[PDB]
Amino acid sequence: QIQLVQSGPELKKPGETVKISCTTSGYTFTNYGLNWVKQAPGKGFKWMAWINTYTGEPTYADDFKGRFAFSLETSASTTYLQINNLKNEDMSTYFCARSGYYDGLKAMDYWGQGTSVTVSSAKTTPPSVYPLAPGSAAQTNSMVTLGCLVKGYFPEPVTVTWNSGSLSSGVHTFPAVLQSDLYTLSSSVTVPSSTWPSETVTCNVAHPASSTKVDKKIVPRDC
Amino acid sequence: QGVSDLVGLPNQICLQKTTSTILKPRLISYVCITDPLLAVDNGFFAYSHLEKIGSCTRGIAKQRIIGVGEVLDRGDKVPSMFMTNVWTPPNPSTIHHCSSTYHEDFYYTLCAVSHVGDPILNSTSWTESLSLIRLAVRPKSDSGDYNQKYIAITKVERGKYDKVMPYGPSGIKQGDTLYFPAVGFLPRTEFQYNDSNCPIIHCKYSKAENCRLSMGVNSKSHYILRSGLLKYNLSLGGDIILQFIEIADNRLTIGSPSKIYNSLGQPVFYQASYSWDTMIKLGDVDTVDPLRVQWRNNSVISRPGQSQCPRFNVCPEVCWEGTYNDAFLIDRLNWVSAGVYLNSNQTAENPVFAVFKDNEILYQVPLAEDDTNAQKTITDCFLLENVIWCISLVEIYDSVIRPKLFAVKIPAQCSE
Amino acid sequence: DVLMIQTPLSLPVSLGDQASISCRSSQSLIHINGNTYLEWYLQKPGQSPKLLIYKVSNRFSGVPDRFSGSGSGTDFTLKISRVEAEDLGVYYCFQGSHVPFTFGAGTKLELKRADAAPTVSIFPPSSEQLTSGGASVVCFLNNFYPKDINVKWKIDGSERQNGVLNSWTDQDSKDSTYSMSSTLTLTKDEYERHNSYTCEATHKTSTSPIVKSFNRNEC
Ligand SMILES: *[C@@H]1O[C@H](CO[C@@H]2O[C@@H](C)[C@@H](O)[C@@H](O)[C@@H]2O)[C@@H](O[C@@H]2O[C@H](CO)[C@@H](O[C@@H]3O[C@H](CO[C@H]4O[C@H](CO)[C@@H](O)[C@H](O)[C@@H]4O)[C@@H](O)[C@H](O)[C@@H]3O)[C@H](O)[C@H]2NC(C)=O)[C@H](O[C@@H]2O[C@@H](C)[C@@H](O)[C@@H](O)[C@@H]2O)[C@H]1NC(C)=O
Ligand SMILES: *[C@@H]1O[C@H](CO[C@@H]2O[C@@H](C)[C@@H](O)[C@@H](O)[C@@H]2O)[C@@H](O[C@@H]2O[C@H](CO)[C@@H](O[C@@H]3O[C@H](CO)[C@@H](O)[C@H](O)[C@@H]3O)[C@H](O)[C@H]2NC(C)=O)[C@H](O[C@@H]2O[C@@H](C)[C@@H](O)[C@@H](O)[C@@H]2O)[C@H]1NC(C)=O
Ligand SMILES: *[C@@H]1O[C@H](CO)[C@@H](O[C@@H]2O[C@H](CO)[C@@H](O[C@@H]3O[C@H](CO[C@H]4O[C@H](CO)[C@@H](O)[C@H](O)[C@@H]4O)[C@@H](O)[C@H](O)[C@@H]3O)[C@H](O)[C@H]2NC(C)=O)[C@H](O)[C@H]1NC(C)=O
Ligand SMILES: *[C@@H]1O[C@H](CO)[C@@H](O[C@@H]2O[C@H](CO)[C@@H](O[C@@H]3O[C@H](CO)[C@@H](O)[C@H](O)[C@@H]3O)[C@H](O)[C@H]2NC(C)=O)[C@H](O)[C@H]1NC(C)=O
Ligand SMILES: *[C@@H]1O[C@H](CO[C@@H]2O[C@@H](C)[C@@H](O)[C@@H](O)[C@@H]2O)[C@@H](O[C@@H]2O[C@H](CO)[C@@H](O)[C@H](O)[C@H]2NC(C)=O)[C@H](O)[C@H]1NC(C)=O
Repeated sequence: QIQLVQSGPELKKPGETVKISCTTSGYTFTNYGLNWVKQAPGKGFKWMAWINTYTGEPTYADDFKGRFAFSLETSASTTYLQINNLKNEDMSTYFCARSGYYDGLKAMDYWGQGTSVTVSSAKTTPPSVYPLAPGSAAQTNSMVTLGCLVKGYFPEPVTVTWNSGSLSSGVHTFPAVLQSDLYTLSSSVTVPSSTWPSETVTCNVAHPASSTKVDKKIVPRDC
Repeated sequence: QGVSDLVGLPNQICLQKTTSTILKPRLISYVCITDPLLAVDNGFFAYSHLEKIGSCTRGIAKQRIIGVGEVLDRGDKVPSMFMTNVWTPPNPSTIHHCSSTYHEDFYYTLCAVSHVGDPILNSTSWTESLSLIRLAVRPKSDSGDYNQKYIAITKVERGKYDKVMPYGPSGIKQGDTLYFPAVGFLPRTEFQYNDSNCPIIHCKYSKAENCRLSMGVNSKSHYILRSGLLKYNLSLGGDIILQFIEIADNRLTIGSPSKIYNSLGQPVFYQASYSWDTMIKLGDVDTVDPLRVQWRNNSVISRPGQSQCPRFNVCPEVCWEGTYNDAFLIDRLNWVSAGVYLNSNQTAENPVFAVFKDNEILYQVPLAEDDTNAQKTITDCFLLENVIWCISLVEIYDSVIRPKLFAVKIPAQCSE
Repeated sequence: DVLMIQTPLSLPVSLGDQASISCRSSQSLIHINGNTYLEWYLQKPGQSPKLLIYKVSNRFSGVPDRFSGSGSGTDFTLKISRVEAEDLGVYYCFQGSHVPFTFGAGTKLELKRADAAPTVSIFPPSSEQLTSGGASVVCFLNNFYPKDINVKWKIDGSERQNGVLNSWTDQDSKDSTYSMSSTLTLTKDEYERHNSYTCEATHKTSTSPIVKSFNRNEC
C-alpha cells in the first residue's frame, strides 16, 4: 500500500496561481525524495525538480526556475508544486514520483495518478451542436457516414451517444481540442444505407457543467 | 637512444584489462624525510625534500634540500636519477611549497618564504613573499651565478586575490614562459558562489551551502583557496614579474596541490581531491590563460579520506581531507594514465601503481606489503629508447618515513 | 542538456513477435560513482508510467522476464522477447546521470495489420451554423492503417492552412485502425465567397491523394 495521491484536476485563468499537492503513504516519508514530471498533451515527458525529503531542498531544472516553487510539508508527509503567473504553455499533466537517494534506488518505482492543469479564461459555456449530413456525392459501398460537430464549450467533459446508445459500434468520437479558450470535438457514426434516412439517426450530447442536453436529428439535404 | 619526453609515437602499450601481474616495478632509491617534490623533464629531474628530526607532524627541521640532476640508463636498460647540483637554505624552517619547472639549461623552483609556519594553516599571519631558486642541470666550476642563483620576487599581480602562493610539485614551459601550480587566498566575504550550483541532488545529508563552506580549510575560515597558475615570462627581462591566473569554476573544489605537465604535445592538469569530490580530478587543458581543464569523468580512481569525505564519496560535505596522488597521461587517443593510488577507504596506506582509463583499471601492481602506511605520490612518465617508462615517488613508513622511488616499464603486450 | 534519441518512434509488431528499442545518448551516462542510470518506463493510455528497467539491465519488482535491458556508455537497447497485448503502449528511456534529467521522445508499440486506405467523408456547413454566423467544413478519414497520414484543404483549388483543427483516435481495439477528423472553420461571409471545398488525404495505400469534394453551387 505504498501510494502517491495528487490533488484533483484544476481549471485556472491565464496569470493565476495553482498549487498541486502530492501525498505519500505506506513508507517512511524521508527515506525517499520525490520527482516532479510534466507531460504536455499528446507529447513526451519532461523532468522538473527532485526534492530531498530529509532536507527540504529541491534541485530543479533551469527551465523551471523563478515562477515554480517545489516545497513540502513533512508533517502532512506531502509535497507541493506551485506555479505562479500561469500561462497557456503550462497546460499539462503533472506527476509526482518516488525517487530514492544514492543509498537505495533512485529510479521512479511508484508514481502518482497525475494532476491535470487546464488554462482558459472562459466560464462555463455549453456546446453548440451542429449536424453533419452528406452532400450529393454517392453513398459509398452501401454504407453512409453521418456526424455531429460539438463546438465551443467549457469545461470538459461532454458525452456523446447516437440513438441513445443503440449504435455503439461504428462510432468514432474524437478527442476535443482547445482553441481560443473553448473545446471543439466531433463524432462520426457509420450505418448501412438502408437504415438512413429510412430510420432516424440523432446524436445525443450532454454537458453537465452547464446542465445542458442536446439532441440533433440528422436529416438529409436537398443539395 | 637516451631519455626524452613522452612525445611522438611511443612504442605501443597494452590496452586491455588484465589481472596478470605484467607490471614489473624496479626500486631505484636505496628521523623523517617529508614535503617531497619530484619533477622530470627532458632527461633531467628536480627533487626536493625536508628532513625533520623526531616526528613528521611536529618536530624541528634539520635540512631542506632542493636538487637537480640527470635521468639516464643506469646500466641494465632501467632508468634512474643521478643528482648533479644541490642547494640548501640556511634556515630550513622558512622554505615552503616549492614547485619546479624546467627551461633549457635550468630548473626554476618557486618557493614561499615563511616565518609563521605553513601559510595554509597560518594564512592571515603570513605576509606573502616568494622566491625563485635557479639550478643548472649541468653545472660547471667558477661560473658565478650559473650553477645556483637566488631571486626574491618583488612584483606579483594577484588579480582580485589577497595573497598567492605556489601549490604543487611541478609546472610547464610554453615558449619562454613558465607556469607553476599555484593557489590564491581570497577573503570569504568577497567570494561569489551560487549555492544553486552545488551538486546535492541525490544526497540525503548534504545541504546546498556545503560547497561554499568547503572552499576553505574549515567552514569559518577567513580565506577560501582557489587553485591556479603563476606565470613568469622570461623574455620580459627587468625584474621578475609574477602573474596569477585563476582556474575556471567547472567542477570547482578547494584550492589544493596540483600539477601541470606536457604529454604527447598537449598540457594536462591534475588537482588533488581534498574536500568532497573524492574522485580523481585530471584532464587536458582547454586554455592556459585563463586556466580551464576538461576533467575526466573518471569512475574508478579516488583517494583515502576520513569520517565525512571517505574514498569514493561524491556527496557535498564540509571537509578538508585527502592526499596528493597524481597520475600522468601516457596515451591520449585512448586516455590511458599511469599513477599510484592508496587502496584504502579511510587510512593512508597500500600504494598501488595502476594504469587506467576513465572507467576501468587496465592493470596494476602493489608497491609494498599490505598495511604499510603511505602518503603523497608523484608520477612522471617519459621515453627510453621509445619505450614508455614512469618513475614514481611514494612517501612510505617502514623504520624511517621517507620517499621511495620506483621505475616502472609499461608493457607492450598483455601476456603474463 | 543530454539528448536521448529513441529509434524507432513507432514499432508495429504482430502478437508474439519480438521487439527492440534503441535509446542513444548525446553524452556518456557513466556517473563518476560507476553507475549508469539509464531506465526504461512504459505508459499506457490513461495510466501512470510504470517502471520497467533500472541501471541499464536490472528489472523492477513484477516485470516479466521477456523485458531485458542491455547497453553501455551511450548505446542501450530494450528488448521484448515475445509481445503480449498488455505490452502495447508507449516506451520511454530516461537518463538520471546528468542534470537536468531527460527522457526520449517515446516509442509507440502498436499492433500490426494489413494496410487499409481511409474512408473519407466531407460535410458542408449546416444550415444552423450558417444562421448563427459561422461556417465549418468537416472531413472524416476513418479506419485507416498505417497511422501516418496528411490532410490538405483546398478552397476553389488553392491550399488553405489557416483555421484547420485536426484530431485523431488511438488504435481501435477491434480492427486495429486509426481514424482522424479535420475541421476548417471560416466566417459565413468568406464561405459564401467561394464555391468548391476539397479535402485531400495522403497515405501510403495510394500514390495519388484520396479526394473528397463538394460544390456549394449544387442543388
Ligand atoms: C570502501 O568504500 C566502498 C564505497 O563505500 C560507499 O561509499 C562511501 C562514500 C560511503 O558512503 C560508504 O558508507 C559506502 O558503503 C565500499 O563499497 C561499498 O560497501 C558497502 C557496504 O559494505 C556496500 O553496500 C551494500 O550495497 C549493496 C548494493 O548496493 C547498490 O547501490 C550502489 C549505489 O549506491 C551500487 O554501487 C551497487 O552496485 C548496488 O546496485 C546492497 O544490496 C547492500 O545492502 C549494502 O548496502 C556497497 O554496495 C559497496 N559497493 C561498491 C560498488 O563499492 C567498500 O566496501 C567493501 O568493498 C565492496 C566491494 C564490498 O565487498 C563491501 O562489502 C566491502 O565492505 C569499502 N571498503 C572497505 C574495506 O570498507
Ligand atoms: C549566480 O547567478 C547569477 C544570476 O544568474 C541568473 O539568475 C538566477 C536567479 C538564475 O535565473 C540563472 O540561471 C540566471 O542566469 C549569475 O549572473 C548571471 O549570469 C548569466 C550568464 O552570464 C547572465 O546572462 C547573460 O548576461 C549578459 C548581460 O551582462 C547578457 O548580455 C546575456 O544576454 C545574458 O543575459 C545574467 O545576466 C547574470 N545575472 C546577473 C544579475 O548578473 C552569476 O553568473 C556569474 O556572473 C555572470 C554575470 C557571468 O559572468 C557568469 O558567467 C557567472 O557565472 C552566477 N554566479 C555564479 C558564480 O554561479
Ligand atoms: C565530463 O562530463 C561533463 C558533464 O558532467 C562534461 O561537461 C559537459 O560537456 C558537454 C559537451 O561539451 C556540454 O554540453 C555542451 O554545452 C555547451 C554550452 O556549455 C555552456 O552551458 C552549460 C549549461 O547551460 C554550462 O554548464 C557551460 O559551462 C557553458 O556555459 C553547448 O553549446 C553544446 O551544444 C553542448 O550541449 C556540457 O555543458 C558540459 N557540462 C559541464 C558541467 O561542463 C565533460 O565534457 C565530460 N568530460 C569528458 C572528458 O568527457
Ligand atoms: C612574453 O613576453 C614577450 C615579450 O614581449 C612576448 O613576445 C610578444 O608577443 C606578442 C605576440 O606574439 C607581441 O605582441 C604583438 O606582436 C605583433 C606581431 O606579431 C605586433 O604587430 C603588435 O603590435 C603586438 O606587439 C609582442 O610584440 C612580443 N614582444 C616581443 C619583445 O617579442 C610574449 O608574447 C609573452 N608571452 C606570454 C605567454 O605572455
Ligand atoms: C601563526 O602565526 C602567529 C603569528 O604571530 C605574530 O603576528 C603575525 C601577524 C606575524 O607578525 C608573525 O611574524 C608573529 O609571530 C604565530 O604566533 C607567534 O609565534 C611565535 C613563535 O612561536 C611567538 O614568539 C609569538 O609570541 C606568537 N605570537 C602570537 C600573536 O601568537 C604562530 O606560532 C603561528 N602558527 C603556526 C601554526 O606555527
